[PDB]
Amino acid sequence: KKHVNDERIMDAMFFRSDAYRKTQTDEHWNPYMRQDTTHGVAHLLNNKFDIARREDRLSKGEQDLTERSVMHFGVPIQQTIDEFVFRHRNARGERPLDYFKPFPGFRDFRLNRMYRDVEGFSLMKQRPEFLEWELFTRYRAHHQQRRRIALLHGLEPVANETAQERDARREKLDEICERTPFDERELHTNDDEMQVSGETLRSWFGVYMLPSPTVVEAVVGASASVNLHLFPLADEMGTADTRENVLSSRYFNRLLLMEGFQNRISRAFMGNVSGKAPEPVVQYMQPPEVLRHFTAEERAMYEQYVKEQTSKQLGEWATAMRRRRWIPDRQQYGHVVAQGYGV
Amino acid sequence: QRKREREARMRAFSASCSNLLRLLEGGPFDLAIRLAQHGLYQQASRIVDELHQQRALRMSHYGLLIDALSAPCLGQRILYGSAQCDPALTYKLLGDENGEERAQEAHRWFDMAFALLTTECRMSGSEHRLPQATAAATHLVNALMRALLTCGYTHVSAVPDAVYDRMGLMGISPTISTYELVMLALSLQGNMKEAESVFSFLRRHHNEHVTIGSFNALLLGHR
Amino acid sequence: ERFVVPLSVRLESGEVLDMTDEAFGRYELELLPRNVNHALNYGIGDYAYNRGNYIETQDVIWEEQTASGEEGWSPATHADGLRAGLPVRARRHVGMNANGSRIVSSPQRAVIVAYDRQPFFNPEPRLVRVAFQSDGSVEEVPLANIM
Amino acid sequence: ATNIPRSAWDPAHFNTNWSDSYSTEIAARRHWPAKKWSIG
Amino acid sequence: TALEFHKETVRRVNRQKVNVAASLLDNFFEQEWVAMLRESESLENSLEQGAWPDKKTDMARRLGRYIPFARRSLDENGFPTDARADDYARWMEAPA
Amino acid sequence: RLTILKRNDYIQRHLIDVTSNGAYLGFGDAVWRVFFSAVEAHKAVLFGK
Amino acid sequence: QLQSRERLILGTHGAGVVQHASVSQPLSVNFQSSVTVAAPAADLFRTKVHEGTGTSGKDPYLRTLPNQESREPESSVSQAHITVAPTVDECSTLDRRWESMQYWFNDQHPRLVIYLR
Amino acid sequence: FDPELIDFFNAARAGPFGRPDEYDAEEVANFVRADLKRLEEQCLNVINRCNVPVPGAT
Amino acid sequence: VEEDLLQCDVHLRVGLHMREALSKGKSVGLSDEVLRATSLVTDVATVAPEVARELYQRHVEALRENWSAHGLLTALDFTQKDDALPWMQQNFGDVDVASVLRWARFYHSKDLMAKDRPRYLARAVAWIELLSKRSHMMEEAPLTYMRKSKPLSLNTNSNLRVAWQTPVARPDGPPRLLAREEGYTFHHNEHSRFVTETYRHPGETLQSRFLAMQPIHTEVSAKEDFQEIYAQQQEQ
Amino acid sequence: IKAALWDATRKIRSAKEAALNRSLSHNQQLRAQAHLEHWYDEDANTLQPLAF
Repeated sequence: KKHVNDERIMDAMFFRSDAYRKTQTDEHWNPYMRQDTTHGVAHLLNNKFDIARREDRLSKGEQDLTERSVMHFGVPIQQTIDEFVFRHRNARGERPLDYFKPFPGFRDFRLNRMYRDVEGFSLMKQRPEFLEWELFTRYRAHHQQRRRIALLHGLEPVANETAQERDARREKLDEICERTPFDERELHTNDDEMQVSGETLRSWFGVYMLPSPTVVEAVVGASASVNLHLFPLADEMGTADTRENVLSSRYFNRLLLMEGFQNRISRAFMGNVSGKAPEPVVQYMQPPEVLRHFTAEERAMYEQYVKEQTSKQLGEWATAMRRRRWIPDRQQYGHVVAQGYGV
Repeated sequence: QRKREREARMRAFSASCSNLLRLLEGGPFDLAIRLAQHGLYQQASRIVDELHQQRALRMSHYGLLIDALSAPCLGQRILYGSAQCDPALTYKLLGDENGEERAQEAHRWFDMAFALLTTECRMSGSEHRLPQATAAATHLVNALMRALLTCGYTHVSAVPDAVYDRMGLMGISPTISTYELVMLALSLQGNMKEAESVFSFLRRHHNEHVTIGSFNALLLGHR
Repeated sequence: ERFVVPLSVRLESGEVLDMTDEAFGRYELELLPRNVNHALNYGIGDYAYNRGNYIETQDVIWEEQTASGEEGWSPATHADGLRAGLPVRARRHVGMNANGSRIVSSPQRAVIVAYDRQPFFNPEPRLVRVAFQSDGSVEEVPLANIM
Repeated sequence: ATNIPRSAWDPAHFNTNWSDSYSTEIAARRHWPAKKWSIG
Repeated sequence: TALEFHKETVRRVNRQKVNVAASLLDNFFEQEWVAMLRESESLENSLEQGAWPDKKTDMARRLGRYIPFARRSLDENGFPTDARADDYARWMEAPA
Repeated sequence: RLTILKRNDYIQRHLIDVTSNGAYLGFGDAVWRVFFSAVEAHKAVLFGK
Repeated sequence: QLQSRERLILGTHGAGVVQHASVSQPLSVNFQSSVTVAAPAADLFRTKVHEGTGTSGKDPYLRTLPNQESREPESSVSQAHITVAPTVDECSTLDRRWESMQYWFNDQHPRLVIYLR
Repeated sequence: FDPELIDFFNAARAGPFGRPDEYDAEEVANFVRADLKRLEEQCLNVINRCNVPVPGAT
Repeated sequence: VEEDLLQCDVHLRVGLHMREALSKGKSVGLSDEVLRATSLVTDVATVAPEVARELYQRHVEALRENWSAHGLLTALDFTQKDDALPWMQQNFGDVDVASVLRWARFYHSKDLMAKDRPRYLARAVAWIELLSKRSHMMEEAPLTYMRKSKPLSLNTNSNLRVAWQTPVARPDGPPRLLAREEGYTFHHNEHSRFVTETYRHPGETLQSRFLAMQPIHTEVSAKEDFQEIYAQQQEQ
Repeated sequence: IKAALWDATRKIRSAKEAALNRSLSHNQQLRAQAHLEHWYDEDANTLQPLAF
């Protein structure tokens, strides 16, 4: 019967596999018949050292060395993507809307993948609101003018650079960027993007989000948080500062403390979560669906295990907030009791 | 043909073993060297247990015994007979050969050698902390590592897990054999991500001191 | 010059030290995990910097990639958008005449002020009319000496 | 080294700019309407 | 697990019991072993050699890198998985 | 200490005060170029007879 | 620069375009009714190297990443013309290396000033 | 450095200074490093040409 | 060695000596007696103090060159001119010096052991030092020691790696165990850096609750130079 | 005392394991009858010489 188990079929799938079998490895004379690791891996671990490195390797998590005895050239990323496009008839929903115009430049065939230049923008959360995308794209331009001037005077990041050089170079580049004109011909309008003007940006967002060098100075120099200058502070000639200069890092470094901005970017929690521990990611924190099944005492084992883990990382954040450090001059760990002032 | 070659090789090994046992039951230092070299630790151990009593030894005597215990003749025997002349699997197929007891012997012997070397440092008139910078102790390191690589997988991975760490802890400035055995232990461990790292430090610092045995460690570990 | 905030520090036995902020920034912690600045990055990835600054996270990308070798002053070819004002690391023809067709030097930063993509306006080899970073000296150096 | 090279199976070697098989041969055979202009 | 391996979900649930007990064990081990390895301040004195037989270096450190049992891919009978790492991971996924 | 100090000042006024302005040096390019110009100028007497 | 590539292009089996976490359950549309409900993955089955059963994403109908070793594409970065930060163990030898005058007269980390000091 | 290379660098009866040249490990060091700089420049130019063609505009 | 033709030199000599005895008509004999009786080992057993003194002096001045208070080489009984060659085989038992010295005797068909005896001394010494792998060991140089390594917490770069600090580097320091148990393992790459990270100490500021903990990456050497360590200690 | 006694005991145990890991490795028929559990059913707690 079509797809119905039968006794001749049992006899047949056995006569087919083990036809005249003296042992499971009767046909293990052929090399590309022997090395096959489908139904296990034992037959290729022929001494105790083999299985010893096997288990040490599987403990340390490295890919089992007798596993690699068959070469499984995987499926190429290109084949999977190509098949997907073929099934879904060109991924028309996925191309960038510039794909669909005259001669999409080669950058316009690759899909709308989440390229990292949205790794940092705390402004837009998940759906950029009005002019939010346009300002994020203006700042893409700003960081690009950053890159231009950075390679310009040679402030490129260095493979083996240390922190002191890093922040020295940073405050070095901030000085020229925040003081050097921002280039406007670079302002390239993409697909379905609104091409907007600087004054409109400075009106909707305030000239604090689009600061001119003068307002950035007023932010970096003074100490107050009470002055988020959401409008133009006049120029040194008595006019409106119709000008913008490159986006550096020190200015946002100034803003990010004034709770007006830490909510403007909806990362407000920082006041409520500043000095406390994260939730312990306890391994095997089983759901109640099998806490139901941990027997009378395996449940006890489970709760003891998780309790010891939570206490571990909690005492760990205790030791994180302590910040005890090795004063060699006392050969000990000094725990600060108080601080001073500007000396 | 291969069978004849294996038989004629095991014949040489077994005849040597028998003639040696006959000498032993029926001079002593070459006897112990040959014993530990064919793989007769269990008899070369009591010889040295009484050679130690009368201070019949020095820094380098236990050292000699350590390297000779790694059983070169037995390595070549296993190699020809069981490994089918495979230099990697010769370590894996010697490791079954009492590699722990051969390893416990090599260890205790090395510690004895350290005792004797510090004893020499403090009897040589300059009483102070200087057994490490003695290249002799560094070569005890290299020799214990060579006598460990011949043993089980546990120790093959112990060479750069506890022998290297203890070396650094005591302050034994490493020799080329120590770096090549770092590499060869990592290579018979499978940790090429660490062996090529050792090689990077070398090529970027001491390529005049890289010999072909370290590239051998690589060609074995990638294999 | 120094603008320090002192720190009255407690020791393991009880004595208190008058140690500077700077000189304790150097002395070594007891237990330094990686989830310490989570508080700014709660629940989400716990980073080594301020996620609040897109600009600093962008230099995070810059330094991380440039360390990983995804970025670098690789040798250039014609395909890389050699337009006006692309930052470029050139190598100079060091000035001599009676020498055979040129004498060439180390990599020295530059930027392109004049280039033609035309296979006619810019033959083989494509002399990149560049202006260097030292003072802006304009000379034509081919693309073989550009990174 | 590997008789089948790295760049073909290596996802680390995958092109960030791999523009696929139907993509260009579709966006190429198009001809955008010849009548952008009311007159011409 | 050994007893009830054939049971599609009961085997997986008892393998969860295994992974929890062995996690507790290996945390126990990684602290009660570095405790016995911190008991070497008795021997870090100017008995600088104490020639052959030290307990940590290396009567205790000779035994090498430890294998935790939450990870030791043990099969049905109590011996490491003849099945591969992939197969065994799938076999021992969560009852969720 | 006077010996040490007036060696300090001599290497500070004759080498390090020269190399203080890398941009003046043109970052090696200018220094090589000026050598190539020196031999340009005295082609006659360096490789003569 | 694909985001979360170390989980997506590298470790997500199906390249992030293929969705594995689903069943063969029948839905009354003529498309999704053509797929019969498959009895679950066999409990103790020893499956092959390239084929899984399809219960999860990590155990998909066709495993995609190879068993080969995962090494980056060797960067095109010039390790030769690069200006790198002088380590203590790069200046412990600074009196001995043959370098060019951009190496000595670098703006970023000049090395002739290190040599003269 | 290698003795073969020194014995090849200095297998000359006379050279440029009016006297036979003794090339050490370092005078040959700068030579081989300059050569290898040249070879890497050419090699990476190749690879850069080898990634530049894409299906779009090869 | 594999063919045991090490002794085909002396065996050619005895086969000839016996083509003399048989040609005279005398019966012959094959034993160690005729072995030590050929001119070879007679003349090669007299050079034993000469070769051994040279070997000892070469390797002790090499260590003085490059630590030098001890050598690895065992006691060569100097004035005891007897125990030189057995001391030699105990010292470099990986090769048969009996055959090295009897090979390096002839120098382009010129018996050095009769004519240029210091040439033979520095010749057989080069030959034993090269053929015996153990000689290479005790003629090794002082390399430097790489501290093991562990990744950074506040990741400035990945190539920049928490270095392993041992007590011999820093005694005024932490009570540390071995680098394995403390987590560090072996890693270095063409750009690696060895670093200790801690951040600036936070007082009562607003950045100290809302920002990241700024580190000062205190970068340490790539090598634990125990030789310069004991040298500094001798320099006080 | 107990540490060195256990040392001698684990010596004996690993020797009884090694005298088995050699046998199974060099048995041509037990290796043709390919099984992993061969290397595992016998160990120094069950091979013939036992301490009780």
